[PDB]
Amino acid sequence: SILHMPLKIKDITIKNRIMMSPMCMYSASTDGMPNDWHIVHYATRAIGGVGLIMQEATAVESRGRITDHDLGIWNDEQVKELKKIVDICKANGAVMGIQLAHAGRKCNISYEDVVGPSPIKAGDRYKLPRELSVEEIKSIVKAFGEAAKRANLAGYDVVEIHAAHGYLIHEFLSPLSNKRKDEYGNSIENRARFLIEVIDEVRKNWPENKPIFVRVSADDYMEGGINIDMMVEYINMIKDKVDLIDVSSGGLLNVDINLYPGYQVKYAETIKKRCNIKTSAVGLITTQELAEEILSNERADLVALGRELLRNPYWVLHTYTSKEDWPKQYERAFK
Amino acid sequence: ILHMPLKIKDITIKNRIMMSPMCMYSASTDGMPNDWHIVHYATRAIGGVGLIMQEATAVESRGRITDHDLGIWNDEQVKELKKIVDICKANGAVMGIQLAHAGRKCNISYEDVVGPSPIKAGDRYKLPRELSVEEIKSIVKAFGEAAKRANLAGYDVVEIHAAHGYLIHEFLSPLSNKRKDEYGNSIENRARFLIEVIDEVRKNWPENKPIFVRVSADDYMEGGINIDMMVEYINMIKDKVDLIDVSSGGLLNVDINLYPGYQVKYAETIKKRCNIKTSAVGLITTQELAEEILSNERADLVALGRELLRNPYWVLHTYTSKEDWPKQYERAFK
Amino acid sequence: SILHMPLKIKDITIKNRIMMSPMCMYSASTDGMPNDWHIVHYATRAIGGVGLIMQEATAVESRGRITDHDLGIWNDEQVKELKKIVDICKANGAVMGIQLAHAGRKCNISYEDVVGPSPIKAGDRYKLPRELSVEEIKSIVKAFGEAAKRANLAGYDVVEIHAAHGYLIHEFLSPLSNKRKDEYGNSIENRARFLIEVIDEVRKNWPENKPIFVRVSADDYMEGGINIDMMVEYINMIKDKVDLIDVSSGGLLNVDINLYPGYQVKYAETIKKRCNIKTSAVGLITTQELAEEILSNERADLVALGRELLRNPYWVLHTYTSKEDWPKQYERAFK
Amino acid sequence: ILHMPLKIKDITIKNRIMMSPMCMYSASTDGMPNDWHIVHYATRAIGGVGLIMQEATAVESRGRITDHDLGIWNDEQVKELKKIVDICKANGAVMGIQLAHAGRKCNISYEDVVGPSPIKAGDRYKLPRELSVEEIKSIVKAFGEAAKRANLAGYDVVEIHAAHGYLIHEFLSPLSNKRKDEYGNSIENRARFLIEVIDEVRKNWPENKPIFVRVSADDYMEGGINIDMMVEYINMIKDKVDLIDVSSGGLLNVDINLYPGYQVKYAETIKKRCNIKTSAVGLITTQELAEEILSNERADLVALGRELLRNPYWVLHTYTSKEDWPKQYERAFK
Ligand SMILES: Cc1cc2nc3c(=O)[nH]c(=O)nc-3n(C[C@H](O)[C@H](O)[C@H](O)COP(=O)(O)O)c2cc1C
Ligand SMILES: Cc1cc2nc3c(=O)[nH]c(=O)nc-3n(C[C@H](O)[C@H](O)[C@H](O)COP(=O)(O)O)c2cc1C
Ligand SMILES: Cc1cc2nc3c(=O)[nH]c(=O)nc-3n(C[C@H](O)[C@H](O)[C@H](O)COP(=O)(O)O)c2cc1C
Ligand SMILES: Cc1cc2nc3c(=O)[nH]c(=O)nc-3n(C[C@H](O)[C@H](O)[C@H](O)COP(=O)(O)O)c2cc1C
Repeated sequence: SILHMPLKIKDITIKNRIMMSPMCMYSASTDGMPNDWHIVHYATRAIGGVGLIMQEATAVESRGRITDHDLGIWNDEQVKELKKIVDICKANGAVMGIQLAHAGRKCNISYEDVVGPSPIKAGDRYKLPRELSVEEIKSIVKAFGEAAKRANLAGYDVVEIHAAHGYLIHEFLSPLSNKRKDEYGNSIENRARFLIEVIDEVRKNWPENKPIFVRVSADDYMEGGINIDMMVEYINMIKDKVDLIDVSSGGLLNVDINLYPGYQVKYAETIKKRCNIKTSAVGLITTQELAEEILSNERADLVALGRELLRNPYWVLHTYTSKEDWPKQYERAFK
Repeated sequence: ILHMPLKIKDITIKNRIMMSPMCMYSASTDGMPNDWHIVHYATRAIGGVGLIMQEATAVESRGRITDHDLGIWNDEQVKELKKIVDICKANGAVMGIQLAHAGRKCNISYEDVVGPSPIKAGDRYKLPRELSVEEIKSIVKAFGEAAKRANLAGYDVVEIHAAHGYLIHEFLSPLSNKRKDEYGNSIENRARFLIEVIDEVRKNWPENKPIFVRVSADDYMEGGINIDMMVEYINMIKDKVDLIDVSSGGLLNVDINLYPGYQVKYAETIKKRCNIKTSAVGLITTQELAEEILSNERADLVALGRELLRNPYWVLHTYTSKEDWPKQYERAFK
Repeated sequence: SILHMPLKIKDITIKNRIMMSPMCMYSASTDGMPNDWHIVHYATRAIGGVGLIMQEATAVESRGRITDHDLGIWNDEQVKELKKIVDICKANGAVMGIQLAHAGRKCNISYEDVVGPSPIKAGDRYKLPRELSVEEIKSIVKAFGEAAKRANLAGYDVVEIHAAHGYLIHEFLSPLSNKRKDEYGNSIENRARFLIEVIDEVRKNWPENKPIFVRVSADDYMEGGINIDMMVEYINMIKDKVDLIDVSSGGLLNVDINLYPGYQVKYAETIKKRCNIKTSAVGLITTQELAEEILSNERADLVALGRELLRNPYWVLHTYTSKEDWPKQYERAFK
Repeated sequence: ILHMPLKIKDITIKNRIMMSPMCMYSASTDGMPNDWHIVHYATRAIGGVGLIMQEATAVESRGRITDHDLGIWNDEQVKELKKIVDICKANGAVMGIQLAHAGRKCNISYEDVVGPSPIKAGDRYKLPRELSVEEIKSIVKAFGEAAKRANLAGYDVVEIHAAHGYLIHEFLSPLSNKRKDEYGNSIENRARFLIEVIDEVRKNWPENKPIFVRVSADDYMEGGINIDMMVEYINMIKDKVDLIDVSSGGLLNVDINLYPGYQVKYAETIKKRCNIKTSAVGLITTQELAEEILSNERADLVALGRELLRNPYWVLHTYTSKEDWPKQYERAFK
């Protein structure tokens, strides 16, 4: 299958075109530490043949968590435990990525110091974020840098910056959530400033021969918000510094979105073609047939699976046509 | 979108699935259908297909591919073809007919094999006799007569077969059309035969019933049809027809990279650049891919060929309530 | 597959071990005539590779219909129409069977002459049946004989006598519905008398070289009714005169039955072994896997599929391992 | 019945699916498990398996099949095996261990290979030393010590591997047991080793935890074990053990007709003739067949081997509500 073709990014070779999409498991301690549940969860998909396993949103600071059972990477105790996930996944043949995250105004922890670019709620049930000063923005940029340094020490192959799903970076990017009148707002180049700064600081702390991905929401589905043309502008500002755009949509504010298989694929194809950068497609993809169409029609370079890999962790194994492709221990099960 | 109706002129198709035309090579040498064809098509109507497109049906006996093809070249064929129409409509499908002429790909040894230019389609083929302008006009008349017969048989939709290397395709492609008269040697002249066929069909087909055209959007060869050229042709005809059934290949032997949805980009390009309805076909087998194609607006209909041969009740399996099933089979709903 | 092995019964060779279980389509005229709907319905499963197609319950008298949209074979005019179904199925490679039926007290037609062995309703919604006289029983016996003569003229390969599902013959067989004190009731030999007479009359009118099947209900699931021991006794009385027992259960009176895949298979195996007769198994079998287990473990000689063949008419084709096994017209579709 | 609990002594299995024991050939030469085993078994616990039976675990180093097998012949292996037990129980499964001794089928060329009679398992195998009565006593002791260790590790169920051509099966079969002492000749004598092992395991295994025994109910060879012989053996042990895990073959190479449920008739026969619980195994892959076996009362448990290797969440796929899934995966219910 075309799904089985390796993809080389910098010095990292992904053995096939399937990525496990980052999915929060809400299973960490309030200290943000992974446990044996995480280790088995990720190892299972590495055994299952996934080319690139993207770890769930991992907070760069405690107020950057979505919930108080999220993983974090703000200290060295977390690194020692995250290293266990990395080691077992790579031992079992996967490339290991980490999604560095900051929930911003969508932090749902009742007692946290919730922050954002502008004092506007994400929805009725959320807290009003306090407006970051330029000095505080600098400190969060530094936090993404330190997190990337820690991720390198844990042994991750790939780092992904979470700039999507209505979280902190997305809030700076959208005119609907960013009403600032300083150097971080108004003009498109100013709205991009925080993302650009984060990518720059991550590069200072991440080996030049390892890939950097960025996950984006390519559409807010609202007048005045991000749309595909606006996202193309942003990607053109950063594409010389990053390796692949992980293409998603939505999340800034509640909107009724038409859901169907491949509902985000046109965004992935548009970014790939107009920006000439690698992309990954994600969103209600469950069949080998659709994954093959996406890759063969050059709509994306990687196909990411989320919920399908929750219920069907050996999905990739099922696609193999020879028993020699299976884990040696399971080759008697090839059918 | 899969279960959403599509109205085209006065005809409403109840869902977006079309049974792609597929030759069954089961007729007599007289081109008459039999019980085999009746059951074959009825089965997919029972299976819930929205639009059943009958296999290539020859407008002249020399326009057959084989001597077991269906024909509509004479009035005697109408009463037999009517049996197919009646049973499919009774069982809930819209019925279409693909009007066809095999041209230089006619594989009947004893027939009068014709084409635009005296060039073989391949080694095993007969050299075609080069058509005169008078003979071209006779073939155009034959398409018109076929459309009149189709209307009398009760078909809802007529598709002109302009693809797969057969007669009309042969006029369209520079690789097979070396004519230097009004039917060759410029893009407008190469489209002339198709345009004249469409015009004559329109004179013999009710204005409130749709006309589809199936095209090959790529010859996969330097010098031949490519997507840009097909866009030019579709722009010439789009005010006179209702939907472009998008396919590819057939003119000359070529290697083509095959994968699910390998002709879908052609269907999307035509739909967008020409602002016309299109149908997509080729190695689509899953509800998932069909839904993505329709919902990302890459086509207006999804055609299934081989999947409906092996899995005739494919549409029924997509329904979420027993009330959508044939009443007789209600107790089998999952 | 073992499913693919032929079975010869008398002069008739069934090409595989799959039977389409008889299923009423309630699509006939009030005159009991089939139409194009029946012809397509049965031909589809012949095209689908079914070895033996058993036509739905076909009434031997108009008062023996379940509904007034049932097929009939009570007059010579029905023959030439039924012959259309026979001819198309055989042309497409199937052996064609007909189930000769008489609804007895379960006749649901309000205006019909509803008859039974004893004046006891099948349930609250049914008509009180008229108690048959010995002379009337003789006429119904004659009707089955005339039906078998008609079936032979239509060209059916196999006749099945419907002695199950709470209908007329079953009513004579069960002590719960047969309270007669004449030669047709009040001992096991007397309760079998009607079935035996029907079989003898059918044989008088059915060529010796064509099989006779009998469908039975092997359990009433009620104290005092038929159970497997009683059915073994009945089959022992008829085994020298019939070729295969099509094994079912229930139908006499409303009862809660525990339903699951193969819930009637034990009865088919028990009759097969205890009576040394061929049997067919039916009931909630949908997978090639279960069908193969049944045949390979010698629990039955034929596997009957009902509802599965309604939803999945080409089930048998899907089991084939080669394109040349498929109808020639569909060979390009082999996957 | 599939989702119905089964209580055996004080142990409640939440459903009727057992992961059949399957060697992974991934341990150290010291018989130690590693993170590979922990993930392997944990995955099927997450997958909803009721009873996970750990692969053949050797009660002596010379009782391994290969030098990458798990061992339980020393106290140091206990702490490591406990990691498997703990994670499987935490994730909702009952944990079993198959206690094993390969006998003449030990495939370690340098090991002290032993059997009841000096006869090779095949040309590639080492000639086994014929066990003395005193050495037999010591192996019985080794099974007892293994069970004590298993209890310490926290296993819920112990299974004695008396099948597949290994040590106990070798005593059981006239084809492999040519002894003329108290452990050979008569049926009672051939059963003596198995009976002594069971007694010793019970001395070392809490009275409120169950003991299973896996058997080969047929050698498929004249003069070997057949179902009638196995029924007599089971009748000898049924008052001491809780369930018979029914398999076949393994003593010598033989051709066996393979199909779904090919060992199910052995399971049913033992269950009916001996009035003991049984488990069925062998080419069962569908929910449909598993349900038929359980509901027709042919066995009490259904064991899946190769199906759980390729499809570890098989049980989850049988659930009808999202609440039956691990909380973390609820959004993936379909
Ligand atoms: C339980 C769950 C947790 C998720 N957590 C994350 C996350 O940590 N980061 C992220 O970028 N997206 C997250 N998402 C979104 C998925 O990565 C994915 O983009 C989305 O579910 C669409 O793909 P799918 O249809 O294959 O599941 C999550 C989705 C689910 C269902
Ligand atoms: C047996 C067979 C007969 C065909 N006959 C026709 C035909 O009469 N007219 C036509 O336009 N295409 C014909 N084709 C092409 C199909 O309509 C269809 O476009 C092609 O098979 C790709 O779709 P699929 O992958 O769903 O089968 C035929 C294909 C097959 C396999
Ligand atoms: C619509 C329908 C009609 C039926 N008609 C008959 C019938 O005419 N004669 C008969 O013996 N059983 C009849 N039955 C029962 C089936 O033949 C079959 O025995 C039963 O449905 C169990 O098999 P299945 O689970 O494969 O459907 C009918 C069942 C259905 C669902
Ligand atoms: C890789 C592999 C390892 C096995 N190891 C064992 C074992 O340790 N103990 C045992 O009793 N059977 C063993 N067997 C047999 C299985 O437990 C099971 O009985 C057999 O594979 C048939 O069931 P299945 O068709 O569900 O796999 C093994 C089978 C395989 C394929």
